[PDB]
Amino acid sequence: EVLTGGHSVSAPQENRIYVMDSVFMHLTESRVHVYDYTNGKFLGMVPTAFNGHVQVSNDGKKIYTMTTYHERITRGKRSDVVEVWDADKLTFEKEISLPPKRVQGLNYDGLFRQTTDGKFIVLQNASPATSIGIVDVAKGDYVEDVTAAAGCWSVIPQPNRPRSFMTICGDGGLLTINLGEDGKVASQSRSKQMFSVKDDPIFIAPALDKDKAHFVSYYGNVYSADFSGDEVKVDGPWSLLNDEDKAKNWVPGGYNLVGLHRASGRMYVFMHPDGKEGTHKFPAAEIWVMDTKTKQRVARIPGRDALSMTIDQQRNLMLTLDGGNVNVYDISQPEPKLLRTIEGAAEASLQVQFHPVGG
Amino acid sequence: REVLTGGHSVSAPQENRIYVMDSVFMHLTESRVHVYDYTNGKFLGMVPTAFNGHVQVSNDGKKIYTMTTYHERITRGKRSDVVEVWDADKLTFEKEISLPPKRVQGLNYDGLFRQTTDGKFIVLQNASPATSIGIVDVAKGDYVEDVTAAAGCWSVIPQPNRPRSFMTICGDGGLLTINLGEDGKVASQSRSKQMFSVKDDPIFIAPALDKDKAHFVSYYGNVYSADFSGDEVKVDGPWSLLNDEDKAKNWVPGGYNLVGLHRASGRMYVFMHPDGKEGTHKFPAAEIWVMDTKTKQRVARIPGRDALSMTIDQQRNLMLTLDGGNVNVYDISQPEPKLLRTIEGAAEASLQVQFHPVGGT
Amino acid sequence: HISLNPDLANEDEVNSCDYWRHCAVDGFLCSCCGGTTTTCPPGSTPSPISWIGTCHNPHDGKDYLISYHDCCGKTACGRCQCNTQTRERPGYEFFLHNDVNWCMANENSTFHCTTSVLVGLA
Amino acid sequence: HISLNPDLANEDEVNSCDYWRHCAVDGFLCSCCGGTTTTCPPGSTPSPISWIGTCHNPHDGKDYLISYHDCCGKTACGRCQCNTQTRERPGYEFFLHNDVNWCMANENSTFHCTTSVLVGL
Ligand SMILES: *[C@H](O)Cc1ccccc1
Ligand SMILES: *[C@H](O)Cc1ccccc1
Repeated sequence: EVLTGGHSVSAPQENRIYVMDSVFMHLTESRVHVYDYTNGKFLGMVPTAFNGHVQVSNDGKKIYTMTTYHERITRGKRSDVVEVWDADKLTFEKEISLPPKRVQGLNYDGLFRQTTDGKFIVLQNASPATSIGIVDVAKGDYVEDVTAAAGCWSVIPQPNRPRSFMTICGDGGLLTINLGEDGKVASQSRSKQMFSVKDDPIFIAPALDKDKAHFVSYYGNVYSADFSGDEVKVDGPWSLLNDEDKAKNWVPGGYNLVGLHRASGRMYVFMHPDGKEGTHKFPAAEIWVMDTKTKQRVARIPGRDALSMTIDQQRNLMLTLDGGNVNVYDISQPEPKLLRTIEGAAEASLQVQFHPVGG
Repeated sequence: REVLTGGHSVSAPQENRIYVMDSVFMHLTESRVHVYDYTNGKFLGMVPTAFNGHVQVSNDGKKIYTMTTYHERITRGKRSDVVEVWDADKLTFEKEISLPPKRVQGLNYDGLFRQTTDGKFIVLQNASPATSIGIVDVAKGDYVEDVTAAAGCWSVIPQPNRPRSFMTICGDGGLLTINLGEDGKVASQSRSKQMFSVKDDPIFIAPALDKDKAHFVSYYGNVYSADFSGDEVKVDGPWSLLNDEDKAKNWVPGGYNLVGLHRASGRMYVFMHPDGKEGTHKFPAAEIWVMDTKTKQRVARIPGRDALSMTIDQQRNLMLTLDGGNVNVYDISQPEPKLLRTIEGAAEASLQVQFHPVGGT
Repeated sequence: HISLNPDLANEDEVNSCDYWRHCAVDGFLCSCCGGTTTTCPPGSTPSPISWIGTCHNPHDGKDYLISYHDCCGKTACGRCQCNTQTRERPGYEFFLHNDVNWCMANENSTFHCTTSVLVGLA
Repeated sequence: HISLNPDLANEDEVNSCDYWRHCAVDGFLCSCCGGTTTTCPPGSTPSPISWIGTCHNPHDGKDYLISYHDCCGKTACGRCQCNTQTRERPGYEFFLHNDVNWCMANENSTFHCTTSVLVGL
């Protein structure tokens, strides 16, 4: 026998999920673990140094990471980068230099995103002044710094436009940025106030439809941003809660805590009872399933202490993640059905993502 | 009302301090040294040591020496093997000394990263995989050169009765002695007669080190010695650790830094386990045996607490043992050791603990 | 009041995530990491910036402004991890947010530990 | 036949530290890490050097030389850690010794996982 390298991941792209392991206890050795959701098999990994973030290219061909190096880890010159990796060979291809202010923080989806057309990576900076950085993937260059987004946070791509995204601002409204084909800002707009920052703060995680996004609040309200037109129209609140729910102080909690099943309009939200100040990141006691058209709950199931989720539209799946274990659910019908749990998928993960299949 | 400040020194005095080298094998690129107070189990600080760090304290107790490997992008880019000099009281980085890119990467046996008795040279093991010993002039901050004469040998046993001499164990079953000049280059060398059969009675590399002799235990529970009181090393053994009852239950040594010598008494400490056979030489200790090296008799046996590595302090008459995660502190001023406390959760994956030096001139 | 002076308190009390001033900590308490509530462990560097929390002191009945400064430039301490969230808000209220590394602007941004510095009455 | 071809055997058997050819592994089994017994996980690089074990095959009753080549250049796999020591010897018999990183000579020496390559009888 002879040991060989150069091999590709053994399972098809459509089976693959990406568990971003912060390894917070040893945060300089964060990594992405690649699993097959159909059988729980470990398929490989991508090292991501200090507090890595990850996404898969919309065309499914590449993995993008964002990380920070120093010449001697704990001393020496800093290099913030995006790396491009081949998705099948799990090999490094290209480093793209960033200014030394890429967001260091927990793995909310909205900190490291891409345009719908896949041509630009859109990432959050904090120095601690905030701005949004644009990377041209083809050119391998940082091409734009959106200072218009100062005082805003996170990136919500618009799936109905090729190079548009929104961010949540300190006024409780949204800033929309439309990039040109060069990755520079081509236009922008600001919505009216959607939510009261002080009185009903929203979680940043969107329940994202093709042409609208829903957001849940610390107190269990729902707000929406409709981007069917060039100007975003905002609305809300409606309550997730009926009177019985209110009596037991049910509120949302988690990190990447919501999801939307686009074909049905069902929104999935992690909820826990006995809500009060300081419980907004509590593990889920339940997952609630909301009909966003009727603005009413349709189902509730045990939450398995989950903190983060993600949805696959085309296979009608939901993953949930409790920090270490990934639960796989069929959401083809209104009540989710638990298919399996992948134990020990990470030591400290708050983000799981499917390999894109939609092109 | 309050202001957060840095620049502070370790809160407990040097004589209270121990160093637990945490390989963090599960995340080996973030190895580190954990500094503890052995008198009360308090965590005092830490020194980051990147990929598979090794550590020692300067003989004069002023500095911590680490040895590690960096790459420009960790898993890719140019390699830099280094020794780093850190201030012991401030736990701050002072100096990097460049090594050739072949410093030993491996588990934390003491003999892979040592220093001459006079403290002037760091003496470290290289493997490319060809083996050689590297010499670092600490004050100059220079790598002197490779001791290529040590090819086919392994590990560094300083001679405590000479200022800049050490030995290494060679594949012929003998010892090579290297004597350095004031510049750190080899001034002379000598090779002993065969001490042990590599095939039939392999020894553990960890020495039970006296001022002028070293004892070694074997996979089968024999003891060998190398006496360096004269100008050439005289070798001897085996004598057996085992009596008939011991042999009948197949007691053998096991562990990593698995032996120690209390120099004033001649007591040798060894981790042992029953039902020995091929493949059990790194098993956790079922017991610690205490041997009188003069009488060649066992004088005590106590529970092993699954320990794998130990260290002895001659100045306070102490033994630490370490099971990978927890440190046990023993008083060894009498033949039977007395357990004082256990420091739980000192490391995730450590095979080496060391005292901060007190005295020792 | 004694409740304002952690160095006079029992170490087990201050090293607990339930200690009143640690009400918005996401990190390892520096007092468990070889430092104290207001001093970085040896060889780690205070952050010049921080997230801020308002914490209730049940011992004197008053509310206090706390600045959560990190100590930086050493790898994760790993001891006394807390994740408390009283009055913590998302990144659109950036200086009330604790899911970001407040070592981010240090000479070396590696996160070591966090603490809770008393600013004054809220 | 079957005892010499792990790709055809039961994965739960091959991914166990008790599998006969893993008799001197100090590391994470590559077959648990997205690879197989003789192939590196994607994006990790074989080591050209190794420690060697002599392992007993309990099916055919013969002893075989196994070469423990590492896969390198990715951070620790963390799965199926083994620490078996049959016929392992200290560093003065260097190529029988498994307490050193057999990735030490690779372009990137970061240790990912260990493979158990069958050399022959
Ligand atoms: C303390 O600074 C919070 C934190 C969050 C994410 C990464 C590192 C530190
Ligand atoms: C496998 O190469 C053994 C090993 C030992 C010590 C560090 C890293 C790997």
